[PDB]
Amino acid sequence: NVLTVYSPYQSNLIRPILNEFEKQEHVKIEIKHGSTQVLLSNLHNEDFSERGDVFMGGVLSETIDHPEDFVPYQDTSVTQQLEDYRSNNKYVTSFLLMPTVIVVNSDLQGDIKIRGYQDLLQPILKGKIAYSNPNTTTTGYQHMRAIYSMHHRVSDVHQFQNHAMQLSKTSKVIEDVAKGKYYAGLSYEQDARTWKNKGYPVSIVYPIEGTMLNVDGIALVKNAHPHPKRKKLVQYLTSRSVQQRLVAEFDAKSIRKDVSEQSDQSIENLKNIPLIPKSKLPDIPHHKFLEMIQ
Ligand SMILES: O=P(O)(O)OC[C@H]1O[C@H](O)[C@H](O)[C@@H](O)[C@@H]1O
Repeated sequence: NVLTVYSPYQSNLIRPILNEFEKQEHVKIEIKHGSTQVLLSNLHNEDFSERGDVFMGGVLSETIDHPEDFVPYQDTSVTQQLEDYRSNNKYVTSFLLMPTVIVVNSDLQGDIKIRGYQDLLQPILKGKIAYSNPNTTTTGYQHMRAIYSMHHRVSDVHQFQNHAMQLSKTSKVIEDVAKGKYYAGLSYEQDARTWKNKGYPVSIVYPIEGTMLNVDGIALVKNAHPHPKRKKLVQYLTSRSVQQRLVAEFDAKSIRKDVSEQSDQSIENLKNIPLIPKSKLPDIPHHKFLEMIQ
């Protein structure tokens, strides 16, 4: 009866729409939360008969190390998706566009200028910047790729890491920045928005050197007795009306062509974000990049 979803998303983003799916389709949805790679690693070791049914969130098209744990499937509505961000991974349907961001505490900042990654290296900020474990999280990994992409120099990654404090959990970064434990941190757009809209002194910075754009994905998990409504769930999550609801309520960035663009207040439209072009981000497997920067 229960349909289990694995997701690194925070509850506030996905619990409501999953409740509306419960209300429309009369299925109970339980969420298993965790860091992207921790979820994938525990799923891999999870017994085949106990597994959940859907994985949503994270850059799945690029960081699924065990494709045998998933079913080859893409929703038909990929036809309606933005041309540049369709999954090239037969196990993954693109779901949302998630800019990675720098978050700055605007009560501690004072006159310190923070426009991007280079500014984080100012001596006054040493040891007062936070990021999440690149080995276990989408957000930390994507930021390390963004720093490497500037000049394709591992030394740039190491220089940042020697300047900053690594935390286990991506959401601890925004929490501790918002609460004044750190001057700034490496986060992602929706997590930063959540805390700014709760009134915390948080500024959202799209790094001028190049902002990584995560293409979040959805995948069907290989298990013994798949819940027969899981393909309806993927359809629901990638549908126009549901994507439009996520844009309207959260300033999400829809994967679909036929859905509004909304970037209220300090959130930026993609056209005003300096995105790292794909040409600066070549093919290098997840595990090889982590080995490169170790
Ligand atoms: O804890 P994480 O592995 O960093 O995942 C938390 C979030 O961060 C990433 O940047 C992805 O864009 C999101 O889809 C994901 O839900």
